Amino acid sequence: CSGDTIFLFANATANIYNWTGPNGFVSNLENPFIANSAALNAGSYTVSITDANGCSNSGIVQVAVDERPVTPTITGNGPVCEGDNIQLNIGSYTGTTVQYTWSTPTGVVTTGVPSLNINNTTVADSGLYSVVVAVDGCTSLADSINIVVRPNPIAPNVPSNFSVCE
Amino acid sequence: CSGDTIFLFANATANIYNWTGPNGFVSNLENPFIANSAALNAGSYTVSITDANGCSNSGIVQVAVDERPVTPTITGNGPVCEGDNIQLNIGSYTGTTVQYTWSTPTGVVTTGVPSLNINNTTVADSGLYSVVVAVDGCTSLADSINIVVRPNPIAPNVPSNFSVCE
Repeated sequence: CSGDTIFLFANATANIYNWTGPNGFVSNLENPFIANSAALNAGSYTVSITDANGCSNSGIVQVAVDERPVTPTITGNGPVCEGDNIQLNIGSYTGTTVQYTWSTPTGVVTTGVPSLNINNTTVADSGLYSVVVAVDGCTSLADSINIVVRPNPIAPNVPSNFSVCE
Repeated sequence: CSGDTIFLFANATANIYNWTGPNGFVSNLENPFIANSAALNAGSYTVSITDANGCSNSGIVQVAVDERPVTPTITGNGPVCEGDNIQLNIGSYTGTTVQYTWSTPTGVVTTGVPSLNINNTTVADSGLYSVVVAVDGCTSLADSINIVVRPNPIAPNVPSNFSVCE
């Protein structure tokens, strides 16, 4: 996935190695690597091997660079009451397959929708929530939000039943 | 990291040096350099050496240029009271690994989240806050914000217990 280091392997011995790739990549190493990988290095890499007797052969490796989704920002609905509902929102992600994985104070849930909805909120839902988004195999760094849900106040004291005279 | 000077090294003697690189980079120096480095100079650089007897050899160095995150702007929540909470926000950064390092009047804290939250604020929290963001090894220049937190007022004088006649 993009940003990490591409490790290429010849999977063969040689006295001399010659690699050629998409952006003028050149190497004479066995199993060389490319730092800070980005999409412009995706493509066909050629391995050319020369042996001890001066004879040679070759082969091709197709190297993909997967796109890394950007960390989402969780948008909440502010502090809530026990008698309330919690909604968290994420900006949409696209791809062949998108999974939103959420960690909540009560467990882990998943969805195909960039949102989370807790109805009939309770104080047990107080705590940190976080979301990590996986798009076609690349996992974003998760975001975290603090959701505060407090209990409903107790009915106030009112003077007990009484009577007055006209 | 981008914007600084690339220093290349041949790590070998020669009578004649010949360097070739990604954007038509050409040099005849031992250990040449590229000023104001930017991503379009990342790539494979070739070193070609000719010795005293007229014979030659070569080698390849893979040069990365890391992306420099932009200095964040710290957004605060305005002046606060002792009986209050401080929240600072940063725009999100992405990468393989992102660390937000914060300096506060009471010490240094870190997080993986572009935010800072001080609950139960006290006057000891008055002062400058600053944040530096490190993304995959490149460190941004830090921003600084002045957060002002003042003590709660003292209960006012009210006349002492007294009595009046109907």
